[PDB]
Amino acid sequence: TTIMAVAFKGGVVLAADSRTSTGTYVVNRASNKLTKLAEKIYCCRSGSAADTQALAEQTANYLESYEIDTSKPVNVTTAANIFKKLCYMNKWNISAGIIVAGYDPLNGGSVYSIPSGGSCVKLDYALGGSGSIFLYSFFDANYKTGMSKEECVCFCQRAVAHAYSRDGSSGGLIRTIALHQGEPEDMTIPWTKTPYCMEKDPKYRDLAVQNPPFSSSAKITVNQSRSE
Amino acid sequence: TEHDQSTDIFSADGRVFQVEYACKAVDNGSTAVAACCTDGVVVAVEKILTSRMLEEGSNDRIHAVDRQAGVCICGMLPDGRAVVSRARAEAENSRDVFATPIPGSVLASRIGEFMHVYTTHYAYRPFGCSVIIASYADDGPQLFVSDPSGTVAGYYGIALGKGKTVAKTELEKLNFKSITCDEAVVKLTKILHDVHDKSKDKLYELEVAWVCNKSNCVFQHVPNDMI
Repeated sequence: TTIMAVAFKGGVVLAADSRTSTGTYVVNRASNKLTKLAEKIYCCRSGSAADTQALAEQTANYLESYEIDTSKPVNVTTAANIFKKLCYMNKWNISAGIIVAGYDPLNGGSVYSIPSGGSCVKLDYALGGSGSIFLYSFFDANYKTGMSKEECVCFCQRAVAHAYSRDGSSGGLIRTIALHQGEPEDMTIPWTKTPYCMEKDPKYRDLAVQNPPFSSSAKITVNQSRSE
Repeated sequence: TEHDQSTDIFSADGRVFQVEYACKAVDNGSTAVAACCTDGVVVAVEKILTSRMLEEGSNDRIHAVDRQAGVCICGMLPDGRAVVSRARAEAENSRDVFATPIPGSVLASRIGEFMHVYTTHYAYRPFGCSVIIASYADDGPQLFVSDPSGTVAGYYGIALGKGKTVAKTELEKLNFKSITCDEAVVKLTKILHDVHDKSKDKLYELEVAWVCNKSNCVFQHVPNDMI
């Protein structure tokens, strides 16, 4: 999996790849890892799908009850704390890494990481899943504060694509969603329009010279293509 | 007239008399007034002293329930106190479970629900207090009353107890769109001093608290140099 969320001024963007795998074989190539928790709060799920589906469903059930009582839209910090507690109480029984992000009028766009073990950290961006370890340096090198909604969607799409081109365990579609004072905006990019893959990157077009012909010179030139 | 011995029973007219009687405790207790202002809420109560040899701070009717919220118990004091502990558990619950200071409307709802339940089981009796709730959380200044029935209502200004019909007449002459926490502390104290009966209760002091923008939205007894 590769999940991430990024804050921009006024909102957040959440992004994810679309693959569910048993290790070597893809059982679903079109999952939806961006799960809705309330009108403007979503989470990005990584780890066991069974666990993170059950905890998201449970977190959503609690927040809908709380919003009816209070009669108010719910703040991101509430979503994050409810989830966190579920992730902490069950830490030994699950495999889950979660990102909760959202928009609310009191604190704007916010992002919480809730990794394995059930800590909860409030950030400007968060990465998660197996594919995350390829993006730290990407973000360190290329990410900036101050990005608009449109810059941030585009940047997320390009990060996911970099991750999933090198991570065997990520791949497929790129889904995003942008949450802000206006209406939720979702987007799905098919693999055939991905902004990056190694298959289309010109520095990987020409093949390594692993198979030179039997020759009378130590000079290396081209791969042998036809029998002698 | 066996119909008035348990609160698990309607009377033939649809009344619940155990709850009426408990309301009578409140109506014969001491007089409290409150005011919801532009910048906060102020409460004032009159403590009838049973003895000149009490330390000051004895039988306090105003208690903090959370950093930003407090209650003034009118009626029987120990009943009121059980209501204060529930109110604190609720306030704590909201910070623990939902990461938010409890909203004032929600805290009052939960107090009502709590008082209501002792109106329905043969084994318990209604509470013999009303509880004024004063809050100033993300929903702004709020003043609610819960009563022994469990009815909860929001107010701009209010008065409970024996003086309450006159105090209500004076609270009607205020102006609730302008008045501040500083002016109210003065005016409410004047109303408790006028509705006070001198024949019957010779020893009293006034208690007064507030949650305002001055106090950095912390519920607290007002500093004693302002009466």
